[PDB]
Amino acid sequence: KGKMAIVISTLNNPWFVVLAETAKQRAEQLGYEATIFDSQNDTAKESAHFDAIIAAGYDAIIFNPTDADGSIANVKRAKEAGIPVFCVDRGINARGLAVAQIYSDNYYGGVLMGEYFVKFLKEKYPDAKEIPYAELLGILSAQPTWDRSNGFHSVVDQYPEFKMVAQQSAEFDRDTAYKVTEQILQAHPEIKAIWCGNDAMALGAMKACEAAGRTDIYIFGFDGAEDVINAIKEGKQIVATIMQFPKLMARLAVEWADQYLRGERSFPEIVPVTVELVTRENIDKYTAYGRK
Ligand SMILES: O[C@@H]1[C@H](O)[C@H](O)CO[C@H]1O
Repeated sequence: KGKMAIVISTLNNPWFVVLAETAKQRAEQLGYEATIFDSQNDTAKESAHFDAIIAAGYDAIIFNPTDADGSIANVKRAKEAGIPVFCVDRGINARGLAVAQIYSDNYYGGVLMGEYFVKFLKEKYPDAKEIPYAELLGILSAQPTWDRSNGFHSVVDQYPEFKMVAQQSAEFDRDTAYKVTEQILQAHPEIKAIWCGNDAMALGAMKACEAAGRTDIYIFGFDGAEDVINAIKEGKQIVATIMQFPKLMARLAVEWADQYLRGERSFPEIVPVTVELVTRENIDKYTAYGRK
């Protein structure tokens, strides 16, 4: 057997709880001990985890980086120590240092949502000369933040009726998104929609919109997390999200670490995992964190 370290960006995100626990469970099912290390969105805490993990002689690391550039020195240190690293959900801007990186096709998720954003909103406001909107960005040091925003804009920018009047990071965080949205609503009451880089931000934005009596603002998220599935299902003002498949990601990452540890050496360096569009029209095909 042996032991696997599961190092996660933060556990203050329902989606990362699922990702981390699927990995831990899969490691255990394959006969490893496994420990989850919560970095709390802090690259310094992540580095302390990597020190401790190296000292404890862990056999493999399942890694979700706080910073696509800054987390590289942690990976390098594990590698020097002979500990293979498998990235899950976020990648690093390197190569060779991770055996494999498995994460979603986040650009394509952005494109899927940009399309539905345009479609849903032109349908609600066919004659409007401007449809003003706001974007909540994820954590700026996370690859998915930009992949999703870039992909979204690749579509929505082609439709100049849509005017992005505010753009700000809410750190992939619900309470942060609440405060940020509360400030955005004061400064730009004309917005008719909010596109958010993850579901936690969608939920914070919704709470803020509801508090101001602004239940007319259509909110668009990303992840397929429990309370966003629920919101969409209950007919609330979050009308869509992009389903990711953390259970698949986590499972592959652990299985490959096991396979690596008995000599398997051909894994691809980058594996994109597909995503799907969730709407009011198809919500019944989905549950929290996956299909059914
Ligand atoms: O893919 C994940 C999820 O969107 C999470 O909610 C924030 O971190 C991203 O890397």
